[PDB]
Amino acid sequence: PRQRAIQWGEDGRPFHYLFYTGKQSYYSLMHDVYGMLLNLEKHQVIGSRWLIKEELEEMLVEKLSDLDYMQFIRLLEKLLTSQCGAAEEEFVQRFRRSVTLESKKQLIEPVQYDEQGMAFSKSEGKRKTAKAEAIVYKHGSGRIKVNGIDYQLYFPITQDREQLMFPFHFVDRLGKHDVTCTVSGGGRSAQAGAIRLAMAKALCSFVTEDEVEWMRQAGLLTTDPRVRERKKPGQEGARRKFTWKKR
Amino acid sequence: KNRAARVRVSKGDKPVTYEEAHAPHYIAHRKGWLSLHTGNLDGEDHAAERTVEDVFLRKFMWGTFPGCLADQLVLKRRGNQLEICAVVLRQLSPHKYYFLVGYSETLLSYFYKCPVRLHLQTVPSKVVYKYL
Amino acid sequence: RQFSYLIENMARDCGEYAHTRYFRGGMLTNARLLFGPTVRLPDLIIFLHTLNNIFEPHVAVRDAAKMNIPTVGIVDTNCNPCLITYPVPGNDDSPLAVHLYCRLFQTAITRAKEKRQQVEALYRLQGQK
Amino acid sequence: SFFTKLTADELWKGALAETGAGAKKGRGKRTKKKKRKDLNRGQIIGEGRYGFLWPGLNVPLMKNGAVQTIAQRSKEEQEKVEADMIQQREEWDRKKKMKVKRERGWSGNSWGGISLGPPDPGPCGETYEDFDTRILEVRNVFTMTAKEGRKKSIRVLVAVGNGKGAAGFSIGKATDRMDAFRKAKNRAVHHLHYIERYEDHTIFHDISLRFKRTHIKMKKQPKGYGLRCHRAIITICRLIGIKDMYAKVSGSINMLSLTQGLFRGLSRQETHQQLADKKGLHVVEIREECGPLPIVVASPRGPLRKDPEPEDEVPDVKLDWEDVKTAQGMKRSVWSNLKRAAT
Amino acid sequence: SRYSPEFKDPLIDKEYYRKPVEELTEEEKYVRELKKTQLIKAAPAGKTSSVFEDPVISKFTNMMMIGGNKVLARSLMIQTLEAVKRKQFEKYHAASAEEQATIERNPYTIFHQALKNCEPMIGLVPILKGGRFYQVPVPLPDRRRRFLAMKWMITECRDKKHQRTLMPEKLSHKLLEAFHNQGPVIKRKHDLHKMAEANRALAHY
Amino acid sequence: KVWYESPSLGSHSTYKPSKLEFLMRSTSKKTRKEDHARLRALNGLLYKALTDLLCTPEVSQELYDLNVELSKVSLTPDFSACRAYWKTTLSAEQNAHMEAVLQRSAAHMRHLLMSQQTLRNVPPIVFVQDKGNAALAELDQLLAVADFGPRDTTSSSLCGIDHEALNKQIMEYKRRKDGRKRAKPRLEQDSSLKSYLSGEEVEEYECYAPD
RNA sequence: GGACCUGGCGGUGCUUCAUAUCCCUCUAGAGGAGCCUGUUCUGUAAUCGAUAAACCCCGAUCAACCUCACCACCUCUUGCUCAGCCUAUAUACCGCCAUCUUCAGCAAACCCUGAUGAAGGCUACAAAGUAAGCGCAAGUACCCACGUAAAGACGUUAGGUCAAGGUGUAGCCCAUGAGGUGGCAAGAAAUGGGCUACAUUUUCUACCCCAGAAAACUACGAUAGCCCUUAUGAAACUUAAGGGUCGAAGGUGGAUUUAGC
Ligand SMILES: [K+]
Ligand SMILES: [K+]
Ligand SMILES: [K+]
Ligand SMILES: [K+]
Ligand SMILES: [K+]
Ligand SMILES: [K+]
Ligand SMILES: [K+]
Ligand SMILES: [Mg+2]
Ligand SMILES: [Mg+2]
Ligand SMILES: [Mg+2]
Ligand SMILES: [Mg+2]
Ligand SMILES: [Mg+2]
Ligand SMILES: [Mg+2]
Ligand SMILES: [Mg+2]
Ligand SMILES: [Mg+2]
Ligand SMILES: [Mg+2]
Ligand SMILES: [Mg+2]
Ligand SMILES: [Mg+2]
Ligand SMILES: [Mg+2]
Ligand SMILES: [Mg+2]
Ligand SMILES: [Mg+2]
Ligand SMILES: [Mg+2]
Ligand SMILES: [Mg+2]
Ligand SMILES: [Mg+2]
Ligand SMILES: [Mg+2]
Ligand SMILES: [Mg+2]
Ligand SMILES: [Mg+2]
Repeated sequence: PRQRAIQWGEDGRPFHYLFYTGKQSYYSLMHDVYGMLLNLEKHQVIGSRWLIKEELEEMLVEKLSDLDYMQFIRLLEKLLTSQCGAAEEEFVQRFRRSVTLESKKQLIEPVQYDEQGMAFSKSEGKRKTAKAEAIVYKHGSGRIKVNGIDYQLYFPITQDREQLMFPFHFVDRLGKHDVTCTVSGGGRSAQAGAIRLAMAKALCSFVTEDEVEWMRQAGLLTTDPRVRERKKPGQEGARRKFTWKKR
Repeated sequence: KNRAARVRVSKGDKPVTYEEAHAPHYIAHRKGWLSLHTGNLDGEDHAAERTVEDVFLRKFMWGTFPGCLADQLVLKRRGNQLEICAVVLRQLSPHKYYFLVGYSETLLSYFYKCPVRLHLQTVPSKVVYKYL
Repeated sequence: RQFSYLIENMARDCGEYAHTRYFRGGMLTNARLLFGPTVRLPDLIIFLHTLNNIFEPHVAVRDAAKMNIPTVGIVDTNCNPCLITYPVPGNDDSPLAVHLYCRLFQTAITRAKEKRQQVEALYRLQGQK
Repeated sequence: SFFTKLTADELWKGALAETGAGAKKGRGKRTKKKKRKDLNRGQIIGEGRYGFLWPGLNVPLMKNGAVQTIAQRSKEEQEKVEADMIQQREEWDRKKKMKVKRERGWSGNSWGGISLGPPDPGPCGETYEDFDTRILEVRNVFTMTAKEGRKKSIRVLVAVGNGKGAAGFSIGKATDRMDAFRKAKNRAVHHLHYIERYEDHTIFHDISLRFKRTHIKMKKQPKGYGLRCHRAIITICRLIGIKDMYAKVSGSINMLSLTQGLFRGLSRQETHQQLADKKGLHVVEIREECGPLPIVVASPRGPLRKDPEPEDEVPDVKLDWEDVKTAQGMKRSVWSNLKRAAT
Repeated sequence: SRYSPEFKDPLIDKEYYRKPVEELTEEEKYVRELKKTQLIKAAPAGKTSSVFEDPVISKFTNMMMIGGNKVLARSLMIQTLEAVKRKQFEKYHAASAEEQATIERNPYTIFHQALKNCEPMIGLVPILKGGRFYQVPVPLPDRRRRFLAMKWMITECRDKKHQRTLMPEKLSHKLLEAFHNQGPVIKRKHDLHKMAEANRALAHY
Repeated sequence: KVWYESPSLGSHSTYKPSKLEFLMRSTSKKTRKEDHARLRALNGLLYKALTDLLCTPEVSQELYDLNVELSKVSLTPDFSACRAYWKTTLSAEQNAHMEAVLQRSAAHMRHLLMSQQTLRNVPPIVFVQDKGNAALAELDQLLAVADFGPRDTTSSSLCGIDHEALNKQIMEYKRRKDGRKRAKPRLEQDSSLKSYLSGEEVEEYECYAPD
């Protein structure tokens, strides 16, 4: 761990004029910032954040209170609002740390071609314990095959068929693509959910970028993380407790 | 409050070793196992026999090297070889450490009918991880 | 706090030390714990204002006496000079008064340090020959 | 069973019963207490009942340049070894039994008056070997606590002094009686008073003061008079270096009020030089053993006044009826002027 | 929840997305560029963009579901909607050209209007005063009014007074009764309102 | 001073009730004994200020005619909002007029309150309507609109004992038929000194190939 | 006896509160019926422990013999053991835990205040607190940074366990130890928890969701009773499984009450 060096010499005289504050590094910075604000008066966001207290406590190599951190930030913001020059901009940037934002843009699967030259895309989806892999063809008549079976024969429940409709209906492409998908594990609903996600991800290769973002905002490209919760010992279920015995 | 294998906070004067300082929930997270063998793997047999043998070897070595062990034993089994790795102190004369190694290796080899080796690492004093 | 910046600069320029911030409990009476067993404490504490922001005596006045440190202090008409070794009755509020005090102490301190170097240098040159 | 046996640490932790509801609140008292004993202390590796001699473990490995062989002590030779180890065990116990006794204080069961030694050396190579520490009061204070009920702490009052005028006192507080001793004696050495002594044996003048409800009246006395004072005052006076003084304590007899009241009165005594400087006159001491010889004890450093001090025919000073009643032979007490040990 | 607070609920509405940019306000433009940076929850399997989607019927279906048996709950609802439509087609063909104009044959319009005729405007709350319980009238929020209309309809059909009659025939008969401001469920509304009027004096509490 | 406490050491401190002070405050800090007093008394001052504005015609002609009466005025400790309560009128029609004018007046009143430099920093005032049972008139608004439709087991428990169960119990039986002393804590005896006066006696070079 | 401090308590004030949470609100239940199981009481020659929250399908992830520690009878005495004891004491203890904890505090070592009294030590435009360490936190496990696990100090209830084992003190040693044979563990009842029901969102069959029948004294409803068979075992009116016979109470349950975001 980084060690603060001795703060006085052989004669016992501290090196820094703010030694006896106990926070010479923190108060030396406040003194430098306060002095700059004075000189300005005499003269006259998305990609960046303020450093956290644990990062300021390392630049200074000192221990800092929570209010000490706030006071320093309140003083820098008061310095940005002023007509700060180039010298007053390199300084503030020392305490600004770049904030990286992940892009929520959906990744588009590559468009492949089969032996006959028909363009198609392939993706995968997971719902609970069900795992689906769907092949969506660029051109088709609206046929959906699930493990080699007609979707309405594989999914006799009307709600499971509605889930297959949801991705295509949302982008107005019913009757325009052929799909051959395979699904294993889980129940009937989990399999329909896994196929819905698999078809939606593969379908993104044949729609415009704006349409892919509308599907994302419609919940059609997000893997559902809701899975069965474990039972805990000493209780009836994942959450239910045993009856609190009558007293 | 949980008690199992937990050295409790005191006044800051009690030296504990790295092993003693970690409660059971840290096993496989911060601390490893003191014995390694195949008996507890899936589809493996003779876990009961390896367990009793290990309990004995720990008691045997504690009383055969009284006041000399500076930490728990590490027991290693490869094939039929049994390796005992012990961290010991530097108080006993080296002649007595060679006697007890020769004596213990032979006695344990005839007891469990396997080649047994004892590996001693000496430390000037018990290694202290923290003062609880 | 009107003069915190001025006083910190005066200290740095003369080669001395300033404490214009919130004075923490035991900085003087518990210095070895806070700084270390070999910390050297001040030989002289100069108060440009002897009262804190709640109009009570600065804690360092009492703590300086406890540690047998002599204190110089500007004492206005509402201040208590009993424990200040060298009190100076004077206005501590007007910027002109406070600025004057800083010039005098800064100049007195700077002259005394230069005098020490002059004497030492002469004492060495004369010593060799 | 071999596998049901435990280690010595486990057995002593159980047998001693130092952790438990008995030992949490001292709910159990210990006139008879199990004492931990180290059973590996006098044990030699290699030594057993059968008396075998193992070369390299309990006997030398080589004898006469040749390796020794396995041997066994004779039945007679082994009885001696067993007997010798039993005697060594009583000798070890007898050595522990022989512990140097410490002197008692004001009474056999009292802490007051007992020496604690010099304060500990400070962090910066500071030492206080010249200072002695004496206990004045050890109290058990009981604090009622929100969750833990009545808890027991210790408040200790100790005084320190070097016997040459420098002395002080400090209170100590801790859960343990020995931590309170450390805090009190170490803190007191940083709060030392200097006490002026006349001829390095007594006070400069009679001192009568009240601190809260505790009254202390002290009288300057000649050499050989000794310390005829409250036992606590005697203890403090030995630390200051006062050899001859009379003191009478009246009102509340509170050790703390008495201690800090005594230091307040001894620190505000005017010396003869201060009186001479204050009045610019000579201070002349008249001793009956020296007859009419005038002995100048102090002379003013500044100019010497030429106008005599006014001689008020009758001084308007307040007198103590106790002092006057004694000088007139009207003080009758069976307890006054009793023969006592040298103090 | 397995969704971190950062996850926002999905907006399933085709129209909301095809709306041209020019029609958008500066506030609605900000909301749209913001969602492109937000995390979106996966759309639940219940609701889709289908044009036949009705959230009220989906809610009534869930309130009829026993032990997670949505297939059976959904079956009962679609059987009730078919039973309502057939009862109206039979009343329609048996009516005169003048009466035919007033006969509704859409089961969704009947279902919605039947529930709206059962929503209680004001409800009572049991309050304790001097060791004695007295109810107090209070206005009902929109969420609570719609819930009570459903719960009263489902509760009435589950009453044991009905002997061996299947749910699609019980519910279909009750919906058409309430659609005409008649029935037990409408009486429960009327009586709740009536009990509130009696307790107007206690409304100060 | 009075029985009302005024011993505070920082009695000369400048009272600073602003929104910025709340953010720059130690989280551990808790309100002192006389810290509530300033809040209790500052809230009362706001009540005084608002009451005068309502009854003086100069502030506003519409406000004066309304003759609004303030039931309660309590500022918040956060310093972000202020709670003011006015008494409702019987006529719901009249209630709407008062609320409408008060709602628009509040904005101007806030600036009028800023005229008092002592209370220049006044958080936005929340003119809550209460004290007049606003929810009772609201209920009547619904009551008239609402459609009412066409207009027209053991006495043992009362006794307090289960006489039946006990009667069976006895019948079933008939079927088969046919202090210490506590020591004062201060006086508990200790032997630490006796162990002390008895005595406390708990009681280099290195070479390669040594001999 | 006076004054004060702490704690406890107040049919004690004020303000803000609890998120499956104190009340209402939401869903499914318990409280009624039968059965399964625990405890209590009663009974028996016939264990023991838990037993308000924090006991009551609890020690037991388990009692036909064995297990077993119990009762009756008979037998052995340096005894499987360099003996033995499930004898007393959990108010001597280790060990392992419950509880608040669905907490966030505990605190060594110093320093300062109150006259150096018991005590107290915070104000950020800051007024005497600094603090190692422990806990929380962080981290790690599981499918994420979410959630759930795990973790959770000090202290509280002399909380539970001497019958897991070990063990201090006290007691037995031809018996309070050891072995054998047989036997006990029932219900006049009360009560806790659970199971199955009372049915039509149901019952039976096919199927695993586009069906056909049933549907009130031959319906729904026992996993109960009775009889038989089989499995395990040396041993089964006794334990379990299956078949036959039988077709009961029960018609959705007062005060009250449990769990779930
Ligand atoms: K109290
Ligand atoms: K029930
Ligand atoms: K215990
Ligand atoms: K035990
Ligand atoms: K025992
Ligand atoms: K026996
Ligand atoms: K039950
Ligand atoms: Mg469940
Ligand atoms: Mg636990
Ligand atoms: Mg001034
Ligand atoms: Mg004695
Ligand atoms: Mg029942
Ligand atoms: Mg029992
Ligand atoms: Mg019992
Ligand atoms: Mg018990
Ligand atoms: Mg209890
Ligand atoms: Mg048995
Ligand atoms: Mg026995
Ligand atoms: Mg206990
Ligand atoms: Mg996490
Ligand atoms: Mg847990
Ligand atoms: Mg944690
Ligand atoms: Mg107990
Ligand atoms: Mg038997
Ligand atoms: Mg049967
Ligand atoms: Mg058989
Ligand atoms: Mg039948």
